[PDB]
Amino acid sequence: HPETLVKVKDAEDQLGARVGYIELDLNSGKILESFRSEERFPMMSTFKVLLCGAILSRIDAGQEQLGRRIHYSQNDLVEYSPVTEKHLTDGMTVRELCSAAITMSDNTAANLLLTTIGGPKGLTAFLHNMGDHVTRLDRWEPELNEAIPNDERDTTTPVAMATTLRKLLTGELLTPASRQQLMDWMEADKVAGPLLRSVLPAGWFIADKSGAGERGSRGIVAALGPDGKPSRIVVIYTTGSQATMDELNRQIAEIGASLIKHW
Repeated sequence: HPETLVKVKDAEDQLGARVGYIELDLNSGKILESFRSEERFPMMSTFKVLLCGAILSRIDAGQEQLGRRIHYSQNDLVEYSPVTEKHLTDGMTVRELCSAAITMSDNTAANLLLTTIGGPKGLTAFLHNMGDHVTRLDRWEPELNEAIPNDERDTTTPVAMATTLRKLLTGELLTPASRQQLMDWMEADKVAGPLLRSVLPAGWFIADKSGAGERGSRGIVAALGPDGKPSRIVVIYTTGSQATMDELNRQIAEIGASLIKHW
């Protein structure tokens, strides 16, 4: 609805920073609304959804198993590894690592998963193969959150992310089992409290992943809908703002509140 686009521009202007928005029909793939949906933005932690999509894809093809255990050391640990720092001795399974990466945004977990598919370039290669020639990852956690102006590295567009995400949750991309798992992981997101979740009415379904980064970078990808079923995908990114984290959260939550209000 046009009134949501008004609030999107409001967030842009107030934030003093590019905001990127798209809303996509989960059923048809039809673009419902958009604003800067073809401009590149830092993917932030939102890339971890795509990462685990690639991983579930290797499982489907019998080149990986959900239950495979991986061991690592202290030296692999990077900033913000709430789950992985608690398993240096026992290791974690690929399932536990995707759960850590998606539901807890665990950084070292994301890196361990990435090593399995051949690094950032391997996730980029995977994405190419599934028909996304726009989204790219180039660096590892935490460096991929840097958001250097004009730097295309580690970016996607709202349209690319939305359509790739829609392809992973409802397409020929993954087996139904793998789709449901990715969805279930996103539904179990624990670290997007302040965003879309803050304004979501009781009874509504949400499966999401948020990110933050340097230079005021902030974003969220979500499958959401009323009556306990997702019917839409929403992608929001912003980069460049010098507003507070609270203000960034708030602007995104207000965009959510408009999209809910004008559903």
